[PDB]
Amino acid sequence: QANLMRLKSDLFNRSPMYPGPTKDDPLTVTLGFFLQDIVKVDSSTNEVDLVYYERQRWKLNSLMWDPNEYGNITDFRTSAADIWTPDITAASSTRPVQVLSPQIAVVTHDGSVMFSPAQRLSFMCDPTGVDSEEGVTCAVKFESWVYSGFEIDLKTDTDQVDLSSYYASSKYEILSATQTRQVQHYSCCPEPYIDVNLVVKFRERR
Amino acid sequence: QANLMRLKSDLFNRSPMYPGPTKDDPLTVTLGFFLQDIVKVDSSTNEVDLVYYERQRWKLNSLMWDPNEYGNITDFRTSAADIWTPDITAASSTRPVQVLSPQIAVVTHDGSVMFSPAQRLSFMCDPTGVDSEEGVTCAVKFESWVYSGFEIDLKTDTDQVDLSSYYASSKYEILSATQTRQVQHYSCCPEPYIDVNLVVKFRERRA
Amino acid sequence: QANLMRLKSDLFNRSPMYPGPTKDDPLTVTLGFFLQDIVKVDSSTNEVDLVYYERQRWKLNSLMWDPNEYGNITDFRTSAADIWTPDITAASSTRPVQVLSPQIAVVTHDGSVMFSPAQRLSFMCDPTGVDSEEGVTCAVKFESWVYSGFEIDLKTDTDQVDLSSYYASSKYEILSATQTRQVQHYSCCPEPYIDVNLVVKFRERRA
Amino acid sequence: QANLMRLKSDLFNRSPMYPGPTKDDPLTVTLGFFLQDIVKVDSSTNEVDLVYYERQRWKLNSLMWDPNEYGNITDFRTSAADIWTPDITAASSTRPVQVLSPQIAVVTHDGSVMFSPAQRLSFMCDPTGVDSEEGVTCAVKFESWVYSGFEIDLKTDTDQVDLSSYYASSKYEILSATQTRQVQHYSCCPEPYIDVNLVVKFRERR
Amino acid sequence: QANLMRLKSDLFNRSPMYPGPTKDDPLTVTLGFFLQDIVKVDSSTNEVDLVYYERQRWKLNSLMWDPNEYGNITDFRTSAADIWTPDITAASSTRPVQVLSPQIAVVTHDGSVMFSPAQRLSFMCDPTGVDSEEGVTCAVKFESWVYSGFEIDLKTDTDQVDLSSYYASSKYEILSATQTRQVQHYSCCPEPYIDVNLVVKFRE
Ligand SMILES: O=C1C[C@@H]2OCC=C3CN4CC[C@]56c7ccccc7N1[C@H]5[C@H]2[C@H]3C[C@H]46
Ligand SMILES: O=C1C[C@@H]2OCC=C3CN4CC[C@]56c7ccccc7N1[C@H]5[C@H]2[C@H]3C[C@H]46
Ligand SMILES: O=C1C[C@@H]2OCC=C3CN4CC[C@]56c7ccccc7N1[C@H]5[C@H]2[C@H]3C[C@H]46
Ligand SMILES: O=C1C[C@@H]2OCC=C3CN4CC[C@]56c7ccccc7N1[C@H]5[C@H]2[C@H]3C[C@H]46
Ligand SMILES: O=C1C[C@@H]2OCC=C3CN4CC[C@]56c7ccccc7N1[C@H]5[C@H]2[C@H]3C[C@H]46
Repeated sequence: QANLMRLKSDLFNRSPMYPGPTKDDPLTVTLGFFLQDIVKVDSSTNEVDLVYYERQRWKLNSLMWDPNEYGNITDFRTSAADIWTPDITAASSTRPVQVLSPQIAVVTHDGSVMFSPAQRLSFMCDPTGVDSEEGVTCAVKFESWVYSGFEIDLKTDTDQVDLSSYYASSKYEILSATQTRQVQHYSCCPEPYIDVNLVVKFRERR
Repeated sequence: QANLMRLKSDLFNRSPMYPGPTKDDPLTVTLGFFLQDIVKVDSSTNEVDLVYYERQRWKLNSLMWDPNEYGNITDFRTSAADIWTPDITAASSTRPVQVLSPQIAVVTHDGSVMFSPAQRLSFMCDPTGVDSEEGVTCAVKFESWVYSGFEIDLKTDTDQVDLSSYYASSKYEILSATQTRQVQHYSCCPEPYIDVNLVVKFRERRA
Repeated sequence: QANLMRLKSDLFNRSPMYPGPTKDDPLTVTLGFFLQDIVKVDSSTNEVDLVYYERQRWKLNSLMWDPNEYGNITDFRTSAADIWTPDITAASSTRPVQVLSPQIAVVTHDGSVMFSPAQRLSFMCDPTGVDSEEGVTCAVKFESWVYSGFEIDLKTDTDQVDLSSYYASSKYEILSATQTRQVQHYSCCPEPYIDVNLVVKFRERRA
Repeated sequence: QANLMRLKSDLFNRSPMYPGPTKDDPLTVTLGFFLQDIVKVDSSTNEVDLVYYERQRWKLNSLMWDPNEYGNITDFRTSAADIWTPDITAASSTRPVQVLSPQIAVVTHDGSVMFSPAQRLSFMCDPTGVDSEEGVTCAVKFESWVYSGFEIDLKTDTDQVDLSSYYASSKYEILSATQTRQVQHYSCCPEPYIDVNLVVKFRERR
Repeated sequence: QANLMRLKSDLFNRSPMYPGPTKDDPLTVTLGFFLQDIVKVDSSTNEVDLVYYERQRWKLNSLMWDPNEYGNITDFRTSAADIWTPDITAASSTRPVQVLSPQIAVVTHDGSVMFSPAQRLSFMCDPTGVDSEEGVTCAVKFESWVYSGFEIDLKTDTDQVDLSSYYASSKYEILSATQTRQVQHYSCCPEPYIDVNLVVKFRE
């Protein structure tokens, strides 16, 4: 109790808040998707609704501490409002993302943070061919909304999207699921933009 | 009035807030479901909507007091924001859980807390066979979202889900309702995770 | 301005907030429903949507003052967040209650408070027979969620639900509307629980 | 910049907030509706959805200033949170009113305020006869929720509801639109209550 | 870290907040739409749902700084609550606009700001003829809600609405997309009101 209370007090009340990465001190942030259900497909609109955990990991020095000065406490939990989180956003969404879990993060003595919100996303997807045997493929970039490759680097830990939480009797069956880092420049803008393309080939169960 | 005001002042204003369990001082939390209606079933999506109370009980020493120093007050009510509550969450939900009751808890002189939110949940469930006589069975884990078996232990008081509040003329009729503790490890993460699996066999009303 | 500003400052800034009733100083709270429309009926789910004002009245000594010390001010208005309100809740709801009015209360020099939120409620109700001439009857308890009969007593002023605000051309026509105090004990719990049962017999409009 | 900053500082930061009208210093508030679309009608429920601007004007002495002491500034804009606004409410609504515009007001040196929120309202209305040529008529009171005639007086500037913003190809066509002050007493309560009845006769487009 | 923290502290904590344009110091604000999907059409109501980024650019002197006094920092990111943003609003919407991106802006040493919210809008539109080959045309003004032409001037950078982000397999296909500045006066009232008319011809 009294240890962790002090630890938190030292980190949050007695700096000003971490104002997010610059070109000078860029930051690396690490995504991992965990598919759960393809809930719905709507062929009137080309909107598909998808449910998943999204594990985000990054590391900050303003969040380091020595376990020894604080009761051999290696890691704690905290409301994600108490800290800076990255602005990772689905570029092709059609409705604001619905949050399905608590907004709580896990900070570790080395300054690393893990934050794994559950979400229901509706995004742009032409689902015709979903009843066919070959299936249909759908994609959605996840990018920082305001930060370039110069300030935030995205990475996957792995190209495989973890289907271990995926619902056995979902109306739809996952053939392929890949999460792939990507760079682009755009004609608008000098800098490189990084994103993680989430790609899912799927079809109706039988 | 002036007694209870002091009691609350001593507990909340004059520590820092209880920052939740660690491996060192783990915490046991106790669930009991109280089914109420299976409101809807949707076979396009395999989404089922379910309504229930969820009684959570835990106990903290930072919440003990002596009735005698505080006007023989054995227990009080408080907004659930004034206190730490556990982060118990349906793992298979498809839409954010809707709260149907006040967010208010009951603290007792011995430091035990009871908090019993009403909720409407939509979760993943293939309902085909719900018109059959044998029915269809559906499940949903309830787990802490950030805390392992090392920090929070879940338990049921009983394997029977209390159907006493269940709606007589619900469109669906409950055949079986079980709430069962469970342990797993997952490949992501070193520690064990506890959960309470809620399992409900049900089917359309008839005679 | 400057009188009422002082009055409010004395009441809210210079006590603690009223920490709600105990067995020792129980509190009586008084409901009156004012039906407005039966908006919708859904026979797939047995959900009925109902719209109404709910007048709550209670009285507190921490809210007394002398009109003479404060500019002959007999009563003021305030956001319902500035004060304790009771946690009166529909026990059989299926979706979170939608608020239709401002959350504002009226406090009076004698310490009595009046608070009359408009609301749209969906609750459990089998509406089959609503097209028949005899109609169909529907009920829903309104209870405090965390407080027993020992801490909060509910009462109606009257068994008649006020239909004066009820919509002339509602899709449904009200045959009976009653608000009836009630006591129960349950096997779960030692104490008595009070509630106000709202009961409404109704059917489709004709010519 | 620097003038208006001072003006605002003097008005908002260095009084207490205006705690709203009493019998002693009542207040007059002035409504004007501007119909825009009758979006939908639902004959299962007798719910109609209507979209409009609602111009509210009132005047306060706590908001007067001399243009000369403040850079000849006659009027400014401000978030409607920075000031008291009246609690004008549709008495027969069936779902909470959806706000379609910014919450911003206009204050003038004489202490008058103008605030014109756009809104989508669902209210109680039997629409049968809406396909007929004669149409169907619908009403909704707009009242202060907690303030009587003794504390707040409502008035229209005009009995005509301004149809100039109304949508040409709305599914429904407006035959009559009137906004009419009204007094009632109600059996619960001693005082008079003022309201502005909005009445709209309308029918399906040819 | 500690540089940018100081920069922000000097700008926001140690002035009053920029209280927005007056006739005296008017402000020019620059819109550019980036269409993305026409998601839905509803011919019962004459409501169409449209998804897009909306790039807003303006410039303030209260936001200038010298890169040299602040660690050669040329530009930073900030929550759009920390700063004044313009109140640009769709005049014909039928439901409150849904926000699809973070509410975050980009401020630059010269005092210019860029803020590019993603949005899903439902607005008034008769879509009959959308299955025809000629298509159907729909429009919606975007205006400041409380500010006249005297206080805020809108401009497009270009009459072409950028369709580069538009979804290949959208249910609807864009024939024309134009963003056009506009003035209107009203007989009641002395001032001009500026708006940017967004106009989109499209079909199945
Ligand atoms: O339309 C664009 C093009 C480009 O798309 C790739 C992703 C990017 C990340 N964010 C999301 C919004 C965006 C932006 C800002 C200002 C105008 C248009 C605009 N976008 C994207 C842009 C980059 C940068 C930025
Ligand atoms: O990969 C998973 C699945 C697994 O689900 C069982 C319960 C758990 C408790 N929380 C919920 C989120 C979760 C987690 C953390 C980081 C990445 C993925 C992820 N999840 C669950 C996981 C455990 C651990 C943790
Ligand atoms: O299952 C019930 C029904 C019973 O209803 C009478 C009123 C009561 C007051 N509160 C509201 C929630 C409730 C409660 C707590 C824990 C498990 C079940 C449960 N409820 C109600 C109950 C009592 C006690 C308590
Ligand atoms: O009894 C009622 C109905 C009536 O509705 C029309 C307008 C009014 C303005 N406010 C809204 C709440 C109300 C009120 C206060 C206390 C008990 C009942 C009650 N209501 C409305 C009433 C008036 C007065 C007051
Ligand atoms: O009815 C109108 C139309 C007119 O539209 C051009 C742009 C304007 C900007 N804002 C948006 C709301 C509006 C307004 C306020 C109060 C009553 C009517 C009204 N509107 C618009 C008006 C102007 C001014 C103002």
